[PDB]
Amino acid sequence: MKYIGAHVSAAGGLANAAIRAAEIDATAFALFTKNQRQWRAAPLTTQTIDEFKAACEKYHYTSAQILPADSYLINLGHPVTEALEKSRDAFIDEMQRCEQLGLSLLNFHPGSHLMQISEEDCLARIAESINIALDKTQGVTAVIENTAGQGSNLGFKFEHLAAIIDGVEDKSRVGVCIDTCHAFAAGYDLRTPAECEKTFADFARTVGFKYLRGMHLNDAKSTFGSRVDRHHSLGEGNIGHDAFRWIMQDDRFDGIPLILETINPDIWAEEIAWLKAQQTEKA
DNA sequence: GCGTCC
DNA sequence: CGTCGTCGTGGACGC
DNA sequence: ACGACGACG
Ligand SMILES: [Zn+2]
Ligand SMILES: [Zn+2]
Ligand SMILES: [Zn+2]
Repeated sequence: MKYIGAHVSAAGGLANAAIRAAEIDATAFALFTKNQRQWRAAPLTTQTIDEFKAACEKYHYTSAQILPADSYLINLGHPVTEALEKSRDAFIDEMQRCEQLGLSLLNFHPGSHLMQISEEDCLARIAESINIALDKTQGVTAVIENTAGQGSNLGFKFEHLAAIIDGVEDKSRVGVCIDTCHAFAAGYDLRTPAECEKTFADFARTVGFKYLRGMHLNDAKSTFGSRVDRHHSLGEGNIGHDAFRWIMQDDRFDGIPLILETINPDIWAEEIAWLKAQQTEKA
C-alpha cells in the first residue's frame, strides 16, 4: 500500500489540516504544528489536541500517514553556540508537540555551516542535536530530509545523511525523507527509469531503505545539478512525470507518507489522483 | 528587498 | 457579516 | 504564509 498526500495549510487550527487533506482525497498529509516563521507558539491544550486527534480519526489518518515538518528558522548544525542552543530548544519543542498530537515522525533539514565550520563538524553538531531531542522526548522519529545544497546547507549528498545517522545513539528513532526536487538539484538524476534506479541503488548502499520514513514528491523549476531549491507542479518542471510514475510502481516506497510540496495547490487533487493511477498503469 | 522555502 | 491593505514575526538563500 | 487589526462608509 502507498499513502499519498500534500503539505496542507494548518491556517485556522491543526484539525483543519486533516480536513483539507480529506478534501483532496489524500491518504497522507504533512503540516507545520506551529507557525513556520516564528520561534515559539502557545502550548498545545487538551482541546486542540482532542480536535486534531478526532479529525485524524474521522478522516482515517494514523500517525504512520502523517509527516509534520519543523520551522524554517531551526539550524541544527549552527556554528554559533547561542544560535545552536536556540535551534536545539525549538527543535525539542517541535518534537514534544508531535508527541502530544500523537504523531510519530518529524521531518527537518540538517542545517548549515555558514562558512564558519567544516562539513564534518557541522554534521557532528546535527547528530548531537538529534541525540538531545531523542533523550528529551519519546515515540517521535527524527526524519532527516535531503537538500538541494543551496548556500552552506548540508544534506545534499546521501553520505551526509549516513554520517548524521552514524552519530545518532538511538537508531530506532532516526530516519530519512527523500525529496525528488532536492535530489535532482543536488545532482542525482531522475529523468529516466535507469537514472531513478541508479539514484536509489546508491541510496540503498549509502543510507539504506531501512531508514526511509517518507518522500517529498516535487518536480523541479530548477535544473539538474543547479543546487537551487525551486519546486514545480508534477510534469511541469525539469524532472517530468516519468520519475513519479517509476516511484509509484516501486514497492520500496510502500507504507510511508508520499508528500507533494508542489507549487499549485489548486491541482493537488489531480496530482494525487494521477499518482494513485500510476500503480495500475504500464511501466 | 522580495519570494521561496514547506 | 468580509476582505482588502498592511504589519510583525525575524532565518538562509537565490536572484 | 499566518494571525491580527484598522478601515471601510
Ligand atoms: Zn521536501
Ligand atoms: Zn525544497
Ligand atoms: Zn507494494
